[PDB]
Amino acid sequence: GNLAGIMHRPDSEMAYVVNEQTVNIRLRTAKDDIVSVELLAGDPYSLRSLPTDEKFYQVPKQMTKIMSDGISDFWQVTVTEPKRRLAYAFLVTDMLGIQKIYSDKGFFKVADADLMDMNFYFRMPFFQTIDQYNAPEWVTDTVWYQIFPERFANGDVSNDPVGTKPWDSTDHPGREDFYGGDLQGILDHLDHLQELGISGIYLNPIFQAPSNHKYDTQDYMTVDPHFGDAKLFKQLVQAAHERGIRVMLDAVFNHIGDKSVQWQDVLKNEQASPYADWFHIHQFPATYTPTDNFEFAADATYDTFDYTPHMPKLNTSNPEVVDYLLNIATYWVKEFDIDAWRLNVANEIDHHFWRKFHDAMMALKPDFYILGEIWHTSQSWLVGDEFTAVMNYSYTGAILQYFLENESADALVQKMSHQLMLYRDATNRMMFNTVDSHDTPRLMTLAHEDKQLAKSILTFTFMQPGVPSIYYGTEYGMTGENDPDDRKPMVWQPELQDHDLYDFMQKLVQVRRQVIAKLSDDKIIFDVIGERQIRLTREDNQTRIVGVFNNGTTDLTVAQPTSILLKTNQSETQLAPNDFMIWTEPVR
Amino acid sequence: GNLAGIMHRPDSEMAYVVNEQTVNIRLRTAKDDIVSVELLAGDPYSLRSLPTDEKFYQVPKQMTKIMSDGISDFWQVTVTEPKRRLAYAFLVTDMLGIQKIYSDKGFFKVADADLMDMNFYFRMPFFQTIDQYNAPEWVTDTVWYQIFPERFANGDVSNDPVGTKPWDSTDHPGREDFYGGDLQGILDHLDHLQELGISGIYLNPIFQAPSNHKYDTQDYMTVDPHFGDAKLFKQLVQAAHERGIRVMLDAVFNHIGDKSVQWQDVLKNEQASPYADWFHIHQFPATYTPTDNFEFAADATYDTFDYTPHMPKLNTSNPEVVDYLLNIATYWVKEFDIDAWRLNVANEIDHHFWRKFHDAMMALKPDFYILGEIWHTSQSWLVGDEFTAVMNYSYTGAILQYFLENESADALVQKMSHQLMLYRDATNRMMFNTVDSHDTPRLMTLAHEDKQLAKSILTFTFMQPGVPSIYYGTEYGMTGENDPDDRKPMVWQPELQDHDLYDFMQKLVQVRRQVIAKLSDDKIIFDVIGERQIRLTREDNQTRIVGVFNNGTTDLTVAQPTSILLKTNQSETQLAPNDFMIWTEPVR
Ligand SMILES: OC[C@H]1O[C@H](O[C@H]2[C@H](O)[C@@H](O)[C@@H](O)O[C@@H]2CO)[C@H](O)[C@@H](O)[C@@H]1O
Ligand SMILES: OC[C@H]1O[C@H](O[C@H]2[C@H](O)[C@@H](O)[C@@H](O)O[C@@H]2CO)[C@H](O)[C@@H](O)[C@@H]1O
Ligand SMILES: [Ca+2]
Ligand SMILES: [Ca+2]
Repeated sequence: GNLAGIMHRPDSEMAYVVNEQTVNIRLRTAKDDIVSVELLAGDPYSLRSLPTDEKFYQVPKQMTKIMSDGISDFWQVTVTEPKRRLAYAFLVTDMLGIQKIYSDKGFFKVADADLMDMNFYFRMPFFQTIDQYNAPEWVTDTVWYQIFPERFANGDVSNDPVGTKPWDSTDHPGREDFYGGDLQGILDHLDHLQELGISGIYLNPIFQAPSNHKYDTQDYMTVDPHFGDAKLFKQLVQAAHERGIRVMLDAVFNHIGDKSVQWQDVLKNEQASPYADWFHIHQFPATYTPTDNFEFAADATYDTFDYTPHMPKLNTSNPEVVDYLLNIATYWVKEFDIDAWRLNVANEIDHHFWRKFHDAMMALKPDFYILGEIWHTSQSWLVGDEFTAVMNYSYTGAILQYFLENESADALVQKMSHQLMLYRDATNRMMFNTVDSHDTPRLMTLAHEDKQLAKSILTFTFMQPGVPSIYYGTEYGMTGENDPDDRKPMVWQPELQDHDLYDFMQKLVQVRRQVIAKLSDDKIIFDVIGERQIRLTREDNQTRIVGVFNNGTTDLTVAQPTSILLKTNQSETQLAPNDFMIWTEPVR
Repeated sequence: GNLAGIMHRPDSEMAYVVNEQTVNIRLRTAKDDIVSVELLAGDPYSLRSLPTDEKFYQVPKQMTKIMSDGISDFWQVTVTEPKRRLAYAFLVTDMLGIQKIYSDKGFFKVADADLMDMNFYFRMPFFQTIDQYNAPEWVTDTVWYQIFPERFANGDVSNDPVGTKPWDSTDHPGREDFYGGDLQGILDHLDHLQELGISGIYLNPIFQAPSNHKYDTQDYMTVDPHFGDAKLFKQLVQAAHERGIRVMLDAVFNHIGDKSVQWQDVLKNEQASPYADWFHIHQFPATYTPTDNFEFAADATYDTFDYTPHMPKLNTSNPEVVDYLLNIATYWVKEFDIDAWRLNVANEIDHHFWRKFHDAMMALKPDFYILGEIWHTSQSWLVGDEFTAVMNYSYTGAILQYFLENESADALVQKMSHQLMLYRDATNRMMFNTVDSHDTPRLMTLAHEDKQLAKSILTFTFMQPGVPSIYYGTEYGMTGENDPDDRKPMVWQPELQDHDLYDFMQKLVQVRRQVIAKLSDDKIIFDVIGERQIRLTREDNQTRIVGVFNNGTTDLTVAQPTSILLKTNQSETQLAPNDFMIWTEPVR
């Protein structure tokens, strides 16, 4: 009995409200150390207040071992209680047959447990739906497409910045290059987006900013003049909505650009500036020593994003900053009807501000989607009062490491199970899955131009619980290393486009939207069936979707499925190295 | 290497902000499984952005094993970072000499760790003081006195309820008895309170309510007429403040009494009532089947506290209820200058309301003290955005179980260490310690009238990090079983008072306020020196307070201290069973 490996944290992802009378409860144990876990649960007041001789601890509820991360096992159970008050404890039995009760009071023999004392148990005191996590349903049926607007399509040469280069997808872009992409180009290629089958557009920042990336905001209340104007953006949003495509914008609230009005005021008036307290200035005047790298300063007298002097950090604890940012976030939603906000460097802004932001957005749109850009563990931002989800960088990163390196299938399945057990079930369905972006090398480059490997990575990711996204140009096999090489002008020429990959992407998106998205309360199972061989199963009460991935150096034979949805090998039974097959079957 | 017993939860009690540039970080391991833990910590951006060859992971920080609960060991370290951004990982070495790195990515050999990737580490993204827990300093120097107003002192026979019984401390009170205690009696005995040395008064509810306990509120905006009026309560608060005594009131917001205006409106107008949505009514009309027990109904059509039909539960998610309760809480503080709120059944009210309540109170008084009445684990209410502390029922309950039963000293020390490791350090100093109350048997009754045992329990509790409280009459040795027997009229007669215990209580309070309260950032150590023998040490840089408690069946000899503060045996070296000795010594 590895008692040190057993843990339950109440009022957490291990004990949360699903609906008015229902809760989900989890227990962590040491891997393969516990053979069974039962839950003793009921109304805490029923023990001594009800005249009945029956007590809730006399009818245990069996828990199911749902996941394992190589170190711990994870058990779960769902409990319904009409009184909406729950006290609970765990009955754990290990390999040697040693059984103990685990409660808020610790570990006991069942004979020594004070089961009649309501304060012996862990507690969910009252099922508070106002405190619970809620997931917007529409996100479940979405496949996103990420657009870096400067490089997607130039629909208007008239607004091009000075020195705009000729549109060349084969170019290796420089850090300060401009190609002239704008909102009119996105409006022009909405038909390509709809033919691909995507139902959501994620835009990198489009607010006035001097750079090609626009993360150094100059004015949050105005669309960049090179990109277009307010009327054109409203037209774009309405056309997207007409095509059944939702819109998500990028909010850069952790820092502002140095060319912004507030910062220039700070540079002119120093401490006498009204915006001095909008920033984190250690010493006046706000200064820094320039270096050869434009994005690096070693001795700035003010806090900044990374070590770049051009992005002074905003003081989100200042009430004036709070009001300003909330007004911006409310303005874009209320005036242009956007569907989601993507929060840049969301982890470096305080929870207090995010709580206010969540309240404002939900007061505007109850089904709003708040996505946080965080690379590490975000349990504190996904309780239900702040973000809906975060970018699932660790999940897709583990997937990429498995497919590109020679790691065992067990390692990948353990990493994915750890990730899933970090959060609530619905939160897991809201996580944002992308294999590359404007900050990482392109998938085709990562796969060393191995198309089959890229198809396998994309299919494996699209089968995951989170919502998938396609970085612009992935559907045509665009290559590139890290930024700025991952921001090449979009390949609009047919001679340079991979049409086979585009056809495959259309089929993959169709499988995601017509099959995996229509599963009802599906369960996910990871099975390691051999060295670098994985069987993924998503299963609801009526239908089951199975995908087998052969990433070994040998052929793999499977029983012939009756209805194959997607496969790369011509055979219906044999899988060569890097092949995969997806099929569907009724539950029996 | 028991890897399953090792856990760090970021942005928790295991990783929190102490001040603008300082954080505390904890690690849990399996007991006696890990021989050492180092912390690798630094600015996450410094790894690849600074041109230096020096990296923060090359200079580890040693962690100290601070606590152990019999199952796990708890290590802690304090880290200062001028950039106010922290990435960190743990270097753990077990009994066999196996060393591994533990990060947000899992467990690795140091050779296989991607130490140059900032996303490999756990993260405190930016030190947010607006999100941090703050403890009001004055609480550290307080010793509370809890008054059940109906039974403390009758200062006015004119306001006595009908059928008020003659004041008799030897009576066994009935559930619906009245003795006539009021606010004028508290005003009359403030001198007794000041002579005892207490600096805080905790009052049970004084708002208009029909019962002797007043937890079935009729009107929150008015002092009960039997108790007094607004002018008398203002006089009481100002006299207490004049004597250096703070005032804490009892807020019963989870439920309202059935004689209240809102409930009577619901009983008259049913669903047409404007207050229908202020409650949790499952079926109209709101009804129940009466039983022989006035406080029990098996089939009420509305949610209530416990199973009593007279306390319908308030719907704290309704904005009108939120506004009403916030107005009440603001009114008593702003108009009468009370110093603290004690929140009745605080766990059954949602976090959203408590966040609003905290914000309102702190906007009124930055040093306000919010105490939650919760019997189980309250990690979710003590993050710093809701309560300051909770009633420390589990801690004092473990102490009582040790002193009254024959449990080993190891068990008590493990329970106390588990409790301390559940929360932040400052939170531990804010917890409210009382050995009995109006809901539990009196200490003298629990000790079977063994005065020495009661003195030992009280001294041991007063040496703990939390703030101590004295239930009225404890200083005179009042007896009684559970409520209503624990609510006997206060013993004002000298022939029935234990003067020896009163003298001892004065000395104990003086030791707490003049010595233990003046320790600066003191450290607490539990040492088991023998079967049922405990050495408690509180130690700052300059002074150290030691207390030895002999709870065995044999004599214990100690070296003669130079400055004894408190002892029960006449010898300065020998401790007989149930004896204890407290002394002080300089740190060397
Ligand atoms: O000038 C620094 C940096 O700014 C942008 O980087 C973004 C990044 O793209 C976002 O995903 C997030 O991590 O915040 C960063 C700062 O806002 C540019 O994209 C990048 O090229 C540039 O170096
Ligand atoms: O009528 C039920 C009950 O009401 C009060 O109990 C309080 C208790 O004293 C508080 O500490 C807290 O737990 O909430 C309870 C309900 O407000 C009376 O004190 C008790 O005698 C009575 O039975
Ligand atoms: Ca253009
Ligand atoms: Ca009276």
